[PDB]
Amino acid sequence: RYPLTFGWCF
Amino acid sequence: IQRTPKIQVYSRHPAENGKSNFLNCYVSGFHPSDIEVDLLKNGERIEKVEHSDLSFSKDWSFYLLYYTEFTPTEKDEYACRVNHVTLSQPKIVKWDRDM
Amino acid sequence: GSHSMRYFSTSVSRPGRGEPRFIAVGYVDDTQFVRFDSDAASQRMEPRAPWIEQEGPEYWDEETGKVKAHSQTDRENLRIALRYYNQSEAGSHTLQMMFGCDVGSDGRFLRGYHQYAYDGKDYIALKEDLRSWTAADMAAQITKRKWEAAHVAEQQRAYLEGTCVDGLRRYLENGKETLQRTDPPKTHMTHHPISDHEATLRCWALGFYPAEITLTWQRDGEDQTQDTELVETRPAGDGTFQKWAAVVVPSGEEQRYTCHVQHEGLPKPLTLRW
Repeated sequence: RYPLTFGWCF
Repeated sequence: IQRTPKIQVYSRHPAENGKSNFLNCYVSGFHPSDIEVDLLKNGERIEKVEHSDLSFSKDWSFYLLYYTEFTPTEKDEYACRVNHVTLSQPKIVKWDRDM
Repeated sequence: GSHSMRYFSTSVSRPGRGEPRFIAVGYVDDTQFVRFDSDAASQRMEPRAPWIEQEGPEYWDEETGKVKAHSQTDRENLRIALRYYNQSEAGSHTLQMMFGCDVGSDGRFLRGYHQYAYDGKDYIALKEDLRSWTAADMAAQITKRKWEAAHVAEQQRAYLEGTCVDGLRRYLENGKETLQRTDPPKTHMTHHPISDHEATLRCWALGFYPAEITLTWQRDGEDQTQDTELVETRPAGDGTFQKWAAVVVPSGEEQRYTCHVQHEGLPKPLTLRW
């Protein structure tokens, strides 16, 4: 299951 | 930094003239990911060549496999041609039936 | 034995030439099972193994939504990294992401990962405790403060210990026949004179799965790296892997040398001697 990446902003 | 590809050209199975097989060119250990890889039969580029989806290893270096079905013969010579920023000219590596 | 699930994504900027290219792939152990490519027509997460094609439409839609969203987040992230490193809009840059979990034979969580690389170098990574970050440089330090503030670690921790492991367990059961198989290496030696004075011996391992293998040369019982050559482990293309190790050897001295092969499919290591 591909990760939830919304909060991965640099 | 840039990392030059490690290039291998080999058959899926130990080669026997007249028995169909696959010809592989595996390139690994490279960076950046932009790369061109052609397979050649007697110096001419093979039209239909598949490759895998771009992936990478623990150290972040990329790898790809290019391949095509083929039937080796005593007469024919095969090579992979790899074109990358790190290489001044494309590296041409002859298929050696035992590496 | 233990198993792993991994997603690998690569985002590559193309100045002038429009939007970055984004490619993601997923693996269980050494078996690829999905791919996404921003350049292709479908614009969908696609199956790359037989045992995944059975997942329902909800799965394909959810996975597609998740992977497209990530492509956009990393397109922006490339833009941000330019600013942090004071780099020009002229050149091409790369952002790579790895994510996943390991589980044991019992199916229990062992380890989780979440890490980024910029231009082929460590940028930020989740530490093994899944509670804190390693930032490789001052730029990454700015991201690490943000992610600390926004509680990214606790979110990813919960996911790696839950969703990831539950997912891995489901895939291992659906692909039991493929994935819980071990294929031992088929081994042989080759021999080629290079001159009047020397010969190459080449030790082969073929048709093995998983990819992890060790090949070592000894002379008269002693490990040898002088005059040896070891290629990267390589895909056969049919689901199995290949590797060879060679040594250059004085003519007529072949018998002193032995190749030793370790792989999990083998109850005891193999020795080969010409």
